[PDB]
Formats: sequence, C-alpha cells, structure tokens
Amino acid sequence: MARRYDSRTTTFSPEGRLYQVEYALEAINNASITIGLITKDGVILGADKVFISKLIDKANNYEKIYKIDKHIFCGVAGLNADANILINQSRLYAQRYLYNYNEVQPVSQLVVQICDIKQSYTQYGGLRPYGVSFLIGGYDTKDGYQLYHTDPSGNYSGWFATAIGTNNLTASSVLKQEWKNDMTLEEGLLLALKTLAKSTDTEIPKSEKIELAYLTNKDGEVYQKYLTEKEIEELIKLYTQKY
Amino acid sequence: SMYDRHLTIFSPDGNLYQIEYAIKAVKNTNITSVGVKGENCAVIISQKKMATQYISQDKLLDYNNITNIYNITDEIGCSMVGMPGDCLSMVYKARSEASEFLYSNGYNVNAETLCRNICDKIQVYTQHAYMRLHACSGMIIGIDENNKPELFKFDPSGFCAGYRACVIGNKEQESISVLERLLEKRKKKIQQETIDEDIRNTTILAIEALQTILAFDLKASEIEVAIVSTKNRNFTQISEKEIDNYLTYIAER
Amino acid sequence: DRGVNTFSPEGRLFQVEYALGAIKLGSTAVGICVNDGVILASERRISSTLIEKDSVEKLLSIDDHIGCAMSGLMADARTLIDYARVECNHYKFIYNENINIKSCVELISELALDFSNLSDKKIMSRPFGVALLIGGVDKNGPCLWYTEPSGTNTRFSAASIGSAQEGAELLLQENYKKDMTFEQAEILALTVLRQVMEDKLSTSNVEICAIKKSDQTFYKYNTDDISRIIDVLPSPV
Amino acid sequence: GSIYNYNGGCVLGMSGSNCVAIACDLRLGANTFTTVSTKFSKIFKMNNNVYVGLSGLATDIQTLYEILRYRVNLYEVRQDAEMDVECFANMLSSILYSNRFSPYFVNPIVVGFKLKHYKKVNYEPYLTAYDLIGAKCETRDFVVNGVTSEQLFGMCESLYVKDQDENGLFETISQCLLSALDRDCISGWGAEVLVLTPEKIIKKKLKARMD
Amino acid sequence: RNLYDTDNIIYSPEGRLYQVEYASEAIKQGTCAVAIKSKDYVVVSGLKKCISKLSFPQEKIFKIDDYIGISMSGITSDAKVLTKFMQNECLSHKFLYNENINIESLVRSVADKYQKNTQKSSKRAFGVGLMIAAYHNEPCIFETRPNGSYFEYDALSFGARSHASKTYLEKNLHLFEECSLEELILHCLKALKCSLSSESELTISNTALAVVGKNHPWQEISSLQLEEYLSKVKMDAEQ
Amino acid sequence: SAGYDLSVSTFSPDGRLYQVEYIYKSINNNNTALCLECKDGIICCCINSNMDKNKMIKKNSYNRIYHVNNNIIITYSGFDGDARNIIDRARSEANTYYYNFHTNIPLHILVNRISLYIHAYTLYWHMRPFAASIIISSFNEKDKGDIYCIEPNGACYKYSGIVIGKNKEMFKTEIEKKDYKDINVRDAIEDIYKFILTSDDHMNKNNLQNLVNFSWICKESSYEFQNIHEEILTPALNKAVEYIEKL
Amino acid sequence: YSFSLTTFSPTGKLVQIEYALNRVSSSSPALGIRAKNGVIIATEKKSPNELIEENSIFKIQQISEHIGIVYAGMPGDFRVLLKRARKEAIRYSLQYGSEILVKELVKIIASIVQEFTQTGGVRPFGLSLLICGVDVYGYHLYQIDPSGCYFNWMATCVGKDYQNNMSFLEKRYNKDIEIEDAIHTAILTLKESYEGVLNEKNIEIGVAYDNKPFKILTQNEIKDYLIE
Amino acid sequence: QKKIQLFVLEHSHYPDIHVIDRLLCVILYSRRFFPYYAFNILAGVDEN
Amino acid sequence: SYDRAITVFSPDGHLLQVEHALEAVKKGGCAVAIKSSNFAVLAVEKKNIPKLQNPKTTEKLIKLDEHNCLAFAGLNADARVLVNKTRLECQRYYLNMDEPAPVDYIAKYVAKVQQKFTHRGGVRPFGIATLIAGFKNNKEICIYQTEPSGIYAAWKAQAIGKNAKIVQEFLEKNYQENMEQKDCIFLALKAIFEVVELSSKNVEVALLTEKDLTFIEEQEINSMVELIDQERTKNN
Repeated sequence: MARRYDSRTTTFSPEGRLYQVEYALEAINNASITIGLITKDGVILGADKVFISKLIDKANNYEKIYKIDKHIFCGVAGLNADANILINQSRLYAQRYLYNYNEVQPVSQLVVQICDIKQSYTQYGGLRPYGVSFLIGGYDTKDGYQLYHTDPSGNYSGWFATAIGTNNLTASSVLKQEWKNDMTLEEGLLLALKTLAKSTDTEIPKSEKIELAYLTNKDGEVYQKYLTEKEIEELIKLYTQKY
Repeated sequence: SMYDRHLTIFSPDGNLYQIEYAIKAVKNTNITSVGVKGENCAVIISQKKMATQYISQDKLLDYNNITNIYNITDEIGCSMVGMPGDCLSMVYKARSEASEFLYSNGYNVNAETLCRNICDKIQVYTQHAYMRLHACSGMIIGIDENNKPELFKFDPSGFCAGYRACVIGNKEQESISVLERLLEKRKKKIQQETIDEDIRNTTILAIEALQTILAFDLKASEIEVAIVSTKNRNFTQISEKEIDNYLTYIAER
Repeated sequence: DRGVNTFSPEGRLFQVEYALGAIKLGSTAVGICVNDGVILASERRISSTLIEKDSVEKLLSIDDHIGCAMSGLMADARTLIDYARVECNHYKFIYNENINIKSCVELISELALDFSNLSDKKIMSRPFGVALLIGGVDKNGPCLWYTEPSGTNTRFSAASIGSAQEGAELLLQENYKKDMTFEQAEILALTVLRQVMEDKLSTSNVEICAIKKSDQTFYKYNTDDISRIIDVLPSPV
Repeated sequence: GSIYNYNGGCVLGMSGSNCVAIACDLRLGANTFTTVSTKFSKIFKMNNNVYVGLSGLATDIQTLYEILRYRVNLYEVRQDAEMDVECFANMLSSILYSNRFSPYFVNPIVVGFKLKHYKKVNYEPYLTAYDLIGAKCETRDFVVNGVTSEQLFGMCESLYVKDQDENGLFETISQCLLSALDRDCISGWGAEVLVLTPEKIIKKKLKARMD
Repeated sequence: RNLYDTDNIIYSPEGRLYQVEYASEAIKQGTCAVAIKSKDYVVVSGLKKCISKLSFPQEKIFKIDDYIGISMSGITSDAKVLTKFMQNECLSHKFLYNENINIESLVRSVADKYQKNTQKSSKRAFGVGLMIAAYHNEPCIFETRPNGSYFEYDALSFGARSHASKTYLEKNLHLFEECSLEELILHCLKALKCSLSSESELTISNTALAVVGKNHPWQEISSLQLEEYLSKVKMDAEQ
Repeated sequence: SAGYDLSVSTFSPDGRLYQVEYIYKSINNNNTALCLECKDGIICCCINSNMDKNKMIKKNSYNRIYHVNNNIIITYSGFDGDARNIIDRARSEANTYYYNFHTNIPLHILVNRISLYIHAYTLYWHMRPFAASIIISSFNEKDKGDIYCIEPNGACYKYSGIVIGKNKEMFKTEIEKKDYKDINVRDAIEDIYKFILTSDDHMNKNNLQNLVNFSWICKESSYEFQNIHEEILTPALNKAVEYIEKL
Repeated sequence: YSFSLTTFSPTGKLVQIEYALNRVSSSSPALGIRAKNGVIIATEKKSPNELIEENSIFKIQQISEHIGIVYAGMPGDFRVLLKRARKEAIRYSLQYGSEILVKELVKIIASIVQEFTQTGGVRPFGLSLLICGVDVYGYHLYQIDPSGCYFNWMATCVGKDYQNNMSFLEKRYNKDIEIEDAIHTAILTLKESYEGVLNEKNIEIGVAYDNKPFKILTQNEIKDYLIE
Repeated sequence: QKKIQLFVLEHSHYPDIHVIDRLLCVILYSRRFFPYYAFNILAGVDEN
Repeated sequence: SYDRAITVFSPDGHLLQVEHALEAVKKGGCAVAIKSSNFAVLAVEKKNIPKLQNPKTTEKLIKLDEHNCLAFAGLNADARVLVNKTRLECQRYYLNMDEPAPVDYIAKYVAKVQQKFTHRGGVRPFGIATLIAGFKNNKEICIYQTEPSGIYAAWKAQAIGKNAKIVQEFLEKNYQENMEQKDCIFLALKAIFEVVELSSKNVEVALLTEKDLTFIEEQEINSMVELIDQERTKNN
C-alpha cells in the first residue's frame, strides 16, 4: 500500500476548493511585492528585492523580472524555481508560435498557454501545483499594451494597474488612488516608486532594493529597458523632489 | 510527516533514517571482513560464517559453500557483508557493470571505477521512495593500470572511498585503531621487501588484524583469504593449508 | 481509506455495496413481459415547468428491438446505454442479425464490472451505480432482464426499479399472471405506477414503451395511447 | 542536383578591411526554367553580427530559416546576450547533420563579425560555407554556394582583393555576382548586396539582367 | 486484524493474506454445488439461486468444451471472466493442435491466472471458486481456489451449507466408483438435497444437473429426465 | 512492528524486515519437505499432513515434487501458487540456458538465478514477496549430490540434508543421528518413514501411503528424476510401521 | 504510482526543502570568493581516520575547463549531479563548438534540481552547490540550493555556521582583491570556522583565474599558502 | 470452425449460413492487404 | 502514470467529489439563459475591480463556433480548458460531417466529457456548470444545461451559479413563450438582478440569432437597469 503516502493534491475539499492551490497562494502572498501598470508609453513592471546579503552580485542581476520575448516580459511573485520553470516554458511557447506562424505571439495567447500548464497541474496527476504568480506585460498590434495577472490555479485576468505579493493591498490602494488612464512613462515610473515605497513601509526608496523595467513600442519596435542602479537613483531623486 | 522514517524522505533534522536502518541491518549480520593494502598487493580476509538471520547454522550445512568473497572479474574481487540476498544482488550488479564497461570501452574496469558506478546505482535507491535499500556493504580490491593495489569500500548509503586498510564489522572504531597500529608497525620497518615478502607480510597483517578484532583464535576452515598482486593479478583465494601455515606462524612468532 | 478493489471481511466489495446503495433512488419504472411482448413504463419526475420534456427520457432504445429503463446516476446510465448501443450495433455489423437480449445484458455487465481489472485494458475507476431493466424480443421471444452495479444479471417476468421498487414489486407479485394479454399488461403497469406515484397519474408524468413479438420493434407510446390506457384503468381502490 | 536545379539561386560572401559583404540572387524558380518571383531574398539576419545566406530548395530554405531563428532567439533570450558567430556556425553544422540521412536540400553560408574584447571591441570578419549535411569550410576571403558555384569560384579567384574598404568590397562583390549570374540560366533576375560595417549596414539592389 | 487486511500484499504477523481469505469467504455465500464421479462419468448438480417469485433461477453450470464443464461459487463476474478464459483456451488449443486440451494443463493455467492477481497491490483475488468436471481418458474433478491452489477430488461440494453434502459424500464415497450412471445421478441429487434445507425442495426449476462421460459429451439433463430423477429421489427417500 | 511491518520496503529501527519474518512464520506453519543425500542418490520426501481432514481428495494426486531437466529435483514448502510460479521461472531459465549454450544449466547457476528472482520481489512497495522455501537438488556419479535451500529472502545455502516446514526441528534431529553418505536410498526410505511416524503427530500408519510423496535421483533410476514406485515404498512403510508399533 | 512527496503546507512552505536545507547546514563548510582576476572555491575536507586515502575523496571537482564545482551536503547526490553537469557541458560543446557558459550550466542544473522537488516518488537533493567559472563574460560564482534556486555571489559560504563564516568573509572582502588575497581570505575563513588547528590535509582549494584552466591545488601548494 | 464454436458457446445457438457468411466476410477482409489464397463456396440449408 | 480513483463511492452511495464540484459551481458567479421563438438571450454576472481591472479580458459568455454559444459558472480555468475542448470538437465534427455541429450534439459532448472526468482515474471532476445555446439541424433554437456530474437537460429558461434557485423561481414566475428581443432582454436582466447588485457594469448580456452572437450595448443596458430601478423604487 503506497496510497497511504499519497496526499491527493488534485482533489476537491468539502467546500469545493483545492487546499494545495490555497497553500500555494499563501506562499505567493508571503513573497515580496511586484507591481505593474500601463502608461500610454508602455508597461512598467517594478519589484521589491528581498535582502539576502551585500555579498550578492547586484550588477546585471534581475531576479524578479524576466524577458519572455522581444515584446513580452514578466514579473514573478512566489517560488523562484517554479517561476524559472514556467519562464523557460513561456519562452519556448513564444518561439514555437513564431516558428508556426511567422509572427510574434499575442500576449493573451501566451498567457493562456502558461495558465493552461498551471491548470493541468492542478487537475491531472498527483503532483503539487506551482507556487508562483505572474504579472505578464507585453505589447502587440492587436490589443496594444497589455498587463495580465496569473495565479497558481491557472486563473488569469487583465489589468491596467495591479500588485501581487506581500502587502499588495496597500499597493492596490495607492494605484487606485493615483493611476490615470493617460500617463507618461516618467509619471508611471514615479507612481511605481511611490507604490513600492508604500508597500515596503518607507519614505525614501533605496535603489539597492528596487527592480524597475519598462516595455515600450517606439519607432516600430518593442524595446525593453531594465533600469540600472544609477538610472533608478536618478528616478528616486526626481521622486524625492516631487514629494 | 508520519512516514519520514518509513520512506527515504528527510526528517525535520535533515536525516534519512532508512539509510541508517539499512546500515544497522548490515551491522547486525555479525560478519566481519578486513581489507589490507600492501606495496604491490591487496588482501581481503573474511569469515566463512553464515550471516545471522532467521535461519541458524545446520549440522548438514555445507561449510565450504559459505562465503562472503566473490570474483567480480578475473582481476577484481570483492567481499560483501549484509543480507545474503542483497549481497548476491549487488555481486550480480557489479559483474554486469564490469562486463558492460569491458564491452563498451575495450579494456577492463578498475576497482575505483567499479565502486563509483555501484555507488551511483545505490544513490537511486536512496532517492526513490518505491525501492528498498540494499543492506550490503562491500570491499573491492584490484590492481590498476599503473600496477598499484587499489582497495575501495562502499556502504549502503552510497558512500565509497579508497582505504589503506578497512573493516566491515560490528565495532569499527577499535578495529580502526587496531589497523592503524598494525600499519604503523609495518611502516616502522624500513628495508625494502621483495614482491613475495610483501605478499606474505600483507597476508599476515590481514590475518593478525582479523584475529585481534575478533578477539578469539581463528581456525583456518572458518576464514577465507583472497589476494591480488602484481605477480599474479588474478584475484585468487589462498588455500586452507596456507591459511593454517600463516596462523601457526603468527602463533609461534 | 480503502482501495476500490478491497474485500470486506464478509467477502464483498465495498465499492459495489456503495453503488448498490446508490441505485436505490431515482424515478420509478416497471417492466412486464408477456407472450405478446414486453412493456416498460416509467414515471417522469418533471423538475419544473421550464424543462423541455423531450430532453429527459427514462426509457431509451438500445436497438430496434431492445428498450431499457434506467435508475441510479443518470450520467452513468447514459454512458452505459451508449456502450450497449455501440456493442449491439457492432454485433449487427459482424453477424447481420439482431443480438440476443441475454448477450446484450452480458456485455453491459462486463462493462459494469470493468474497474476490477481482473484481466490486463481498464479505463473505469469505480462501479457505475446504475440499475437497468432491459427488455426486447429475440428469436426466443420477449424477455426482460435486470442488471445491477454488482454485475449480476437476472431475468424477470415482471420487475421494478427506482425509489418505489419495493412497493411496485409487491403489487406486481400479487397482480401478475403468466397468461396475461398485452392490454392487461399495460393496465397492470399503469396501475402499479399510479399506486406508487407521488403525483396523480396523467398523460404527461408517465412514459411507456413496448416491444411486441409481432413487429419486434421498439415503440414509444404517445399521449394518445397513454390517455387511452389511463381511461381504461379502473378507479383506484 | 536536379532538386537544386528546380529553383536555382546563389549566395556569395566576401570580407574586407573591417567589413563584410553578403550577396544573393533574387529569383524564385519552378521546374528549373519558370520564374515565378523576382524578390525572393536568400539572405536572413540572425542578429546584428550574423547573417546566413541560404540557397537551394525554397521550402527547405524557409524551413531551415525558421528553425535557425527559433534556436537563435531561444539561445539569446536565455543568455541575455547576442549569439556568437562561431557558435551559430557550429549550431548550423549540427542542425544540418541532424538530418544526415534525409537532409535539407540547402547549401548555406554564414557571414558576420567575431567580436573580441580587450575598453574597445575588435570586429573580425567571419565567413563559413556548408554542404547540405553540415560539412564546414571556414574562410578568410570569400565563400560561395548555389548552382552558380563554379562561376562564383572563378570570379572570386580572379578578382578578389584583400583588405578593401566598404566601397571597394561592394564593387568587387557586385561585379563577381553579376558576372557569375550572367552565365547561369536558372539564377539572376536581380541581385541583393548587403555590406556589413561595425556601425552600419548598407543594403543595395543592383541593376541586373532579367532574362 | 484491522491493521493488516487493508491491502492484499501484506502478511499478518501470523503470515496470513486476509484479502485472499476474504475472497475465499465470498465462496461460502454461494449456492451449493456437488460433483461426483464413477469409473466412467462425472455428474455435477447445483442449486440455482432464485431471487424472488417473478425471477428466473440463475445459471449454475456452464460448458467449457465438448467434455469439460464447470460450476462456480462466489462472484458471477469473476466466474464469467474465468469461463471465457477457459473456453478460449480450449478452442485455441483445438485450433492450433487439432486435439483436445489436457485438462490438467488447463486447470494449471487457470490457477496461474488466479495467482497472478494476488501479487500486485493494484489487483485483487477472484472471489470465485471453480469446480471443473471433465473427461480426458477418465473422469476428473478439480477445485480451484482464490489463492491460486487447485486440487483433484473423487467427490467435491462447495457453496452455502455444503457441509451436509460433504457428510453424505464422505458416507457414500465407497459406493460411487462402481455405480451406474443412474445411481450416480441419484447420489448427486441426494447430496444436493442433504445440503438443501427441509423447507426448500428440489424441483426442475431450481436444480441444475449435467453429465460428462466416456462417450457422453458434457450435457445438461433435460427437464423430463430431471423430473423423473427427482421423482425417484423423493420416492426412495420416502422409504 | 509499530508501523514498520506494513511494507516489505521499509527497515525497522533495528534493521529488520518484518514482512519477510512473517513470511518465514507462514512457511514454518506449512507442510513438511525434506531432501536427503545418500550414497547412491538423493531422495526427496514431502509430508502433506495438513490434508488429513480432506478425505475426498483423489489419492496421491497432490504432489509437491517437480523436476526441471529430468535430473534436477525441485520441491517447496509454502503457498502452492507462489511455488508454482517459481518452478515455472526455473524451467524458463533452464530453457533459456539450453537455447543459448546447448547444454543443461548448472545447478548452482540455476540456484543463483532463482535466488535473484525471489529476492527481486522483496524490494518494492507494490509487490507481494513469495511465501515459499525452495529445495533444489541433483545427483550424479562424479559429483555425488548437491542440495540447495532458498529462503523467502533470497538466501541460498548448500546442504547434505535439509528439512523445511512444520516439525523440521524434530526431522533434522532424527536425520542427523546417522550418516547417509554411506547409506543407500533404498535403505533410507525406511528411516524416513520412521522419522515421519515419530515426528508428525498427524500421521499414522493408515494415512502414510496417501499423504507422502517420494521421489529420487539415484543410480537405480539412471540419475534421472523418478517417483518411487509403490512396489518399493510399501515394504518400507510396513517395516517402519511394525517397528514403531513394537516400540 | 508516482505522486509528489514534497507538498505545500498550510502556511505555504515546502518542509521537505526546509529539511534538505537543514541537512546542508549541518554538513561541512564550503566557500567561494570572486577575486579581481579569478575565482576560488575552498572546502574543509577532514579525514575521519588515518586509514582513509585523502586523494580518493573528491569534493572540489572539475566540470570542464574553466568550471569547477564544490558541494555541501550528501556525496551521493553530489556525484549524481556532477555526472549530469559534465554531460550537460559536453552536450553544449557538441552543439555550439565552444565551452558551456557558467550561467547556462547553472540554469540547467538548477532546473534539474527543481524537478526533484515536484516530480512524484522522489525526495529533493540534499546539498548546496557552489559553481565557479570563467568565460568571455567574466568570472562567475553561483550557488544552487536544494529548491533549485540559484544565486550570483561575489563571495559566499555554505554548510556549518555559514552565517558566522559569511559575516567574517564580508568584514574582510572587497571586490578588488587579487587571487593571492582571495586564497588567504578563504584559508582564514576555514581556519576561523574549524574548531582546532587547520592544515593542508583538512582543506581543498580550486582556482580559475586569468583565463587559465581550472586547477585543483595540491597539498604542497596549500602548505605553501599556509606557511603564512 | 473456431469462430463458430465460440459463437455457439457465447450466444447459445448455432449460426445459420447467413450469419456464417457475414462472419467469413469479416475474416476475409481482415487480411485484405495480404489475402488468403482461397476461393470458397459456403453451402448450407437455412431455417426455411 | 497516476491513476488513483479520485472519485469514489461514499458509504451512502454518493460521489463526494461531484458534490464538491457542485459546491465550487455554487461559489461561482451567476448566469441566465432564456429562449425565444428563433433567438436566445444570455446574461452573466461581472465582477471587476473598478478603475484597475480591464473589463474586456474576463469572458464568461463565449462562442464555440458560428452558431453555438456558452456561459458557465464555477472555476474559470476549468471552464477555459473545457471550452477549448468543445471548440476543437465543434471543428472536428465540421471536418468529419461537412456540417456545423448542432447544439444538442455539443451539449451531449460536454456532458460526456464531464462524466468521463468523474469516471477516470487520476483526474478530478470539472468544477463547472454550463449553459449552451444554439441551433439544431432543423434550424431550431435550443438551450441546454450541463452540470459537473455530467447530467444535461434542455430548458426554456435556466439560471446557474450562485443563488440559482431564486433566479429559477423568478424565471418560472415571469417566463412567457415567444417573446420579442427587447422583452426577453428585459426579462434576463430582471432575473439576473434578482440576485446581482443593480448596476449596468455588473452584467454582460448577449443575444444569439442565426446570424451571430451580438453583445448588448452599454447604453441599452444602462437604460434597462434604470427602468428596473424605477420599477423597484415605485414598488417600495
């Protein structure tokens, strides 16, 4: 009898829910904060870096925001290893679509595929779910600039501005009160810094703890920029002047 | 969980208790084997004793058939201690591994590589839940392409290492001290030996180490001695007459 | 706790016992086999007024000469009936003749006990929890068979399934005669259904089907036939 | 040979002083003698420093290009760096040999820059040619491929000049390609020439014969 | 023991397989079947189970081959699976070698089929015991059990309250060897009656009876012949 | 114990396999099987005392002694199905060896292969180990006799005489009183009958002829497997019965 | 059948990975330091007895030229992962003609380690890996945890009292140290952690500097470095 | 013959010549791409 | 692979996994489907965080092929997977028969898939209930409801999801045969707002005709919502 050792991950509970998915969501909500928003100039993804030590190589080292394609990028909230697996899969999916159709995959389609992977894990087999939630931003000529939020259950939803991870309620309140339909890239970056500071419970953000990236569509090409410490510090000086 | 000691999964302290239990099962057989390494030879001595288990030693039992020493190849030998079925299974696995190596590479595997491949096979048992662990600990002796004696030891936990002298047995710390004393005594002598003298001295050292560790006089018919050397690279047992000669010499000196 | 293939200390399979518990509910149906044919009648527990009546049918056709009444879990019943239809069709294809009702019943039972995995493939994971009344006319004449989740097949002259199985069985036992004609069989079936029904027997809460020896063709009674039988029925006593 | 004659097409690559050039014919053929298109380019950009010229069966050209783009994009997104020209050349060789016993009927060339770091970066011209199962010829002056291989080899042997600026390199490669194409029935109908410099790419369409 | 009967691959501290034991327990709940053999013939009789007044009695004895038949006790689905296996084995042997299969080898294969199901945790023992009556150079009676064992009998009886039949057979065993066919049939019916409760009676509807012999292919006794035999049984029991 | 004896693939904190120990109990509770090497052959006997209450079993139909190549005796003590499975595997190994090398499989090679086959079922958490102890024996003129016993844990040992099953201690004690290497099989039959009568309390002078299986490989049988004929067994049975009745 | 033995707990944790981390933290210490022109990995390899052969034990291994690996945890797991890493490196070489990049190798091995925290019927690996290497993109020091997460370190320590060792290393690490300074600091950290007295027989060192092949220092070189 | 005996055992009646014809047709088309080299006449008397 | 029997029989004869799937359906949102002479109207409840969520992304009212449309209640990811299966089956039927798949066939397929998932080892039931509106081969409009257990039934007007009983009672009280488009839309909106907060951004309505599935405009929904509000205020 090996069934005594089985925990039955893909099984309903009396209230009609999945305990493993709920626990994965708890892990995600314990993870660090990742915010995203859409401006008229692009999609801005920011994240709070969890401090490990000052011996960490902080140069050219982004661990909470990743590039899935030239026109798609994502922010992670949850388990980094699960996130890496899903990110490799998403990169494979985007390249497979380009191989099949000679065009770049739409962001919604990529999100659907990765979320289908997550849902399949929650339904089939006897393996645990993925303890990761995604903020996938991107651009395509069909739906413009897009920002999606995906959770372990395979559920996903589109947003204009959102936050995931620890203390996401404060970030969501800040974004609700401040976000505007038409914003410039600089305004969006300043708002991202403000919401990161509010979620982290601080006044002056430290560039050593902030990951910032933005995906824009200029001169017919989609360009992703992952701000460095000096650029983030210039932004933080601007934010200090503003507030 | 409730089965952290039933399965090969970590306990809260980071331990794998099934490996420790398999090691205890090997230790409970009350079979002792001692391997010694010389300048150009390696010797393995063991007891022609039945591993303690549910069945006992019958009068009509053929005592020549009782053995814990096997030939992996013509030039590689081993001594296996543990549950007898597991020991036979390990011997067959090692033989098949050596034959596959020979066919694939056009030359004969050496003791180090054989032991490392066996431990790579054991790691899978340690990591997969649906398999039991093989309660078998082994010594392997051979001669490498550079004509040096190789003596390696592997345990149920998948750990292997090369030794100047090793022992599988119930008590190991005092056995280690005994072997250290014997090896220091051997190294104290400084005149170089011939190949035959080295062979004889290594065999005598192994026999004396086993006698000291077991703390009772050994009968030539109750122990088995196998040797490999540069003079004769084939892993060969020495006869009961030779064992008795060595025991009489040890007693008389 | 237990696997699906666990024996109880009394020699029974727990899952089969639980499926037997499952088959106890559902709309009540009766079946009567006489020399001139077999008639299956059933009550319709119409959920509400917004339901389309045609979309719910407790009496189905397994073949041109086989009708079936189902009780228990309706999804499992529909799966079983589809399997039986497929197999009867395949038999007709490979032999150019109408399958025997007994052979159809045996195939249904074989599928029903599929989860046991006694021969190595298996797809079902649990019993079906479905009870069937399969009637039809073959070269041996009209016959009526009862199948249950345990895989055991019985042959009845008159039988019942559903929630009022026991009351219907008592009425059938005390009112059925071997040499009845088809008209008396219809009267008896509708009388039992009227007795065991919660509502008042009418032309919209009961469905009937017949396979007559003469035509050997499944025939679903419509409002005209149902009403004529209801009129012929004697006043309740 | 007949399968290559079905479409025709030729690609050429040359090196200069701190520049390279890759040229191709623009025809698409059918049944070896029917011209269906005059804008079927055979040069594909993998990244800023890597170009591949694919000649041969058109379907195999498109398939191989899609595979190569897939592989290069995955490699570059994973590594967060542009793929090296030598790495791409070796990957192309291995991909071509992976179909050893049912190969793609394509004869490719790789033209680009090898980047060497010291502060500044040195750009070294890089040229390789292949046969259909990935046999690789690494060259420093010029590489050719296609049904016009003999004509291109003769023209490049006679006319190639070492260490030429971009203008002389363009003139030489254009003359080689045009003279070689003028002697081929199943190649021509326009010529496309790219000149790679570390800071810019010059794309030119040549006034060629269309007969 | 509640701690060791969960799965079928676990021995109790007494070295017992409780799941297989329960599969065997399923056999004791079935109707009674009795098989006896003379020097030439095997007679197999059995009690058919009638569920209710309107139900037809269920089949009890089945034909496997020309000179092979069986009776079952336990789960009818298991009995059907085994019956199909045996029928296909006999037919395939006839197809391949143009001769009758050896009954011992057939029973050995059925026993192996039993055993192979008691070694995996994903399977279960057959809850059916089989009585195999055949003529292959001689009469033979075999009994196959859920745990993979098979035995050969001179007289056999299983099913519910079959110990009375066993007592009758143990008393009359010495007579069967030299009996004629009619005497053997009467003895089998008498053993079945011994099993039967006094309130119940043996009638043509609830009694199944078959014979297989030297030049007598497996055949079920007709209704008229069975009525004659039952009349003889009641008559000589009256005395 | 304490939850460590519910699976064969878990060691207890003292490094034991309680499932295999329980299998040993099962085998010890079963019928008796002995093999004895004599001067001119090996004689194998099986005492099926458990079936003294089955009075309708066909006489001598139940046999627990088989052969592999007509010159290797194989008997067992334990579950009939498991033993039959193991014997089928032994026959399969013999067939494969002959197909490969055109000679009969050596006895020690067959014993090792059967030991590995039996031991493979004590390794996984989804298979049931075989509950049977196997005796594999042979005899020829040059090598005399070879007897091996394989335990349910996969351990094979060589003997000049072995008893497994119930009453095995008493049987061994009675067997060890004499050296059978200098006795003939025909003379050893009488001694074995005496041992059965004295040891097995469920066996009397009446059921000896129908609850005992006797096979041998000896010079008389041409060193090939043969069941001992009743013409040879009955006089020995009578002599043993009358002697034990005398005392 | 195969089901996950590592599952989320009500608080959202993987206690099996936590327990693997406990095993690693109880194991012996290893460290790595990235210098200005090279990267070193050191480890404390103690001999349990005088009969064992030190040369037979291999804690610092060479995955390929310019890439070395050390571990803290279970040697069997280390050997399995080392064989897998060598196979991955030669696969990359067969594909791309050049030596594998340290980041690529670390990502592949991290994914392999992750798979054992999610697949069915297995337990997670019980070790942390330190992978040092040199490529055209510079000098790299990566750590891989039993969960399959990897970290880019300027200097790091895994194993016993890794927190105290990390504080000691950070108090005297700067990015501009040379290879000699890095080796001295590594030996100092190992000596500080070790209770008792250190010697060349207790420690092992591997270096990858100045685009030279990865080297495993010999007892004589370690003794020379320990003279001071 | 094997198919007919199995039919008798399963469906408890002997097939007539028409059932046997359909059965033989299925058997013969099963090997449609490596046909039996046999031309056959099935003769019989039916229920009429 | 993994083939444990996740759905098993309870001692009383129930499938607790199926009951739990029904509980998930009840935790899901609300959907209503009303049938008319030759068209259908499907309304569904929306749940959006104002000013931050994108209203268009989430879609509970989807189109399977050129003539069949679907609404669902329960788990969105399960719904998505099931809907993709159903669309694939629509096109497979078209390829195999040279005709569009009719609504009855599609509903039967969906129900069969859900039954299969309750009856296959190693999988759990879909926590989804669906309403499928379409046309038969005789060009007749039809509405089918499918449940997690796999039981399907055709309806004239049906509501699924949270507080489905109240909406069903309202429909039984206020349903008429052969209504016009505007009256049917009004009935659907009143039925859905019998349990959903009265607001034009809390609902999404579509009208299915032989030509296509057309989503009702926000201004029309606003006008109908204001009419409902006026009626409620007048009554109380």
